[PDB]
Amino acid sequence: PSLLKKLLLAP
Amino acid sequence: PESADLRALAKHLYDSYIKSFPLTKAKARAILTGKTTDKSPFVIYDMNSLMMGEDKIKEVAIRIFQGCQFRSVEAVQEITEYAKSIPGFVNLDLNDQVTLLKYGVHEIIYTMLASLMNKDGVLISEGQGFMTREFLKSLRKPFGDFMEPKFEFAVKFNALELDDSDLAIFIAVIILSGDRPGLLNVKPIEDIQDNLLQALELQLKLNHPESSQLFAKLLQKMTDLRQIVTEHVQLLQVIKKTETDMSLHPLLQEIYKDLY
Ligand SMILES: CCc1ccc2ccccc2c1CNC(=O)c1c(OC)cc(O)c2c1OC1=CC(O)=C(C(C)=O)C(=O)[C@]12C
Repeated sequence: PSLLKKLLLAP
Repeated sequence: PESADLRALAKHLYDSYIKSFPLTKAKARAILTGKTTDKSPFVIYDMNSLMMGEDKIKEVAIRIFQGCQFRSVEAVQEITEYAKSIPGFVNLDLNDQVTLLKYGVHEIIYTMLASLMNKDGVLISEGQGFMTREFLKSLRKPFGDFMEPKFEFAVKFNALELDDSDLAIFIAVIILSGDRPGLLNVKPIEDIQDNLLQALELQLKLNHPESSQLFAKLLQKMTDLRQIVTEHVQLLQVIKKTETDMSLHPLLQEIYKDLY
């Protein structure tokens, strides 16, 4: 998991 | 009709842009020119004024650099939110979404930073502060040479006189670049960009009827921004290598890691 992915998945 | 849909897309992007980015170019120029009523920005032009305005907005050079990093991190999050509003973006392979942001965020940061700049300085802290270009350029190396490039670009880019409606589409086109290194599914991205490009062309023809050359110039600016970011990343790897005890934010480290 990456920080960019986490930001992208946050609804 | 097709054109009507392109205008609806342009409006959607503008509305999303306004929701994602607190300080728009319209709000920024209203402050720079001084045609507003709210409290004017505190001016920082030297070491002394910087000390005084800390509440309004390590050695100075490092302190200023860290300040830019904090704003960059906030900016990356705003750009990510905007990207998610571009039709079709969230349906792309998740890893491709990451790749588009990784390679596109700094190009967008340079672009949008220009909105808050003039030949003499840059607005900071949501426009509550104004730091002069001369002050930032006077910073000891390799920090002074890190600030100036953004102003050099801003001066040229601002000469194009784009407004927020133009910028919203321009930014979208940049994010949806099908030629970023490592993308897995190129066609879906190229198809979205082709439509965004049509929307941008119509936007410029209607909004800047007396400047036929604007679209072509903006396409060239997209190309220039890549070389511009390359130099940015390089000057940064130098700082992270020559400046000991330097702290690079995790989000920024992730974006810079393995970047072309
Ligand atoms: C997007 C970040 C970026 C990248 C390159 C730039 C090159 C030239 C000018 C501004 C640049 C900027 C924008 N830079 C800024 O917005 C910026 C700045 O610019 C000099 C100086 C500065 O002092 C600060 C800035 O933003 C800040 C947020 C913080 O959290 C700080 C705290 C509390 O410590 C800061 O220190 C602030 C107030």
